[PDB]
Amino acid sequence: DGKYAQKLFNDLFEDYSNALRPVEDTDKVLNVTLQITLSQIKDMDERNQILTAYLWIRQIWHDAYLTWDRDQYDGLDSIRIPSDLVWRPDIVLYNKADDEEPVNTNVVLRYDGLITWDAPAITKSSCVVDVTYFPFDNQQCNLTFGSWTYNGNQVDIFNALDSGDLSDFIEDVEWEVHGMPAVKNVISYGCCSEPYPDVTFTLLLKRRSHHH
Ligand SMILES: *[C@@H]1O[C@H](CO)[C@@H](O)[C@H](O)[C@H]1NC(C)=O
Ligand SMILES: *[C@@H]1O[C@H](CO)[C@@H](O)[C@H](O)[C@H]1NC(C)=O
Repeated sequence: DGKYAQKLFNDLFEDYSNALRPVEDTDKVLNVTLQITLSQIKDMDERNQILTAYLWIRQIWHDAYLTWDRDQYDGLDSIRIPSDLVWRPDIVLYNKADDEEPVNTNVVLRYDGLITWDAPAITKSSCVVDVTYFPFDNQQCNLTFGSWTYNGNQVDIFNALDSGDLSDFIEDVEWEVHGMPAVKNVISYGCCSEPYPDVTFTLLLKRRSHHH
């Protein structure tokens, strides 16, 4: 009984471009919320001052062109669609230190155009040491995310949460996570430029104690 999911798919995509920002009117902004879930601290390189982190990135937004009437599809109200088929906001890690592989994913598309996209990621980024605050062996590792393609009048980005999600991550032997607070920064240039937003997570690491 996937008959309806196929009908929907064929219907949604008869005339649909994954290159067109999916708003009904071009001067409307499209908002995206971002949540970062830390999965593991793969490597803290103190020689290069580079953090390698494994994350889950969750992006949520509305697509104006991918809606449908549940009644016309035997109640079907959600479908999983390869992510390459839909327009995406092109949110990437701005402060990559890296070179810098792909891994394919699906989005969940709800009948009201709401797209939820969970995708794994590996980030390499530079960190700054601090030995001012206890235990005097710490790292401040910023991760800054933003659209590579769109300015803030086109795509505006927001934190879903006050901080990165640290509920479940593999945990590193040398470094403890002290926090990962999130902020949003919007920069505009000179008197009159378009805005350029990002969200930044500051992962605060402190050297693990092995004493007591
Ligand atoms: C985008 O985000 C803000 C929510 O804080 C809201 O004011 C605005 O209405 C939203 N616009 C659209 C088109 O969703
Ligand atoms: C890290 O990001 C936060 C929030 O944007 C910022 O306040 C802080 O200056 C950044 N740290 C460095 C070393 O750039």
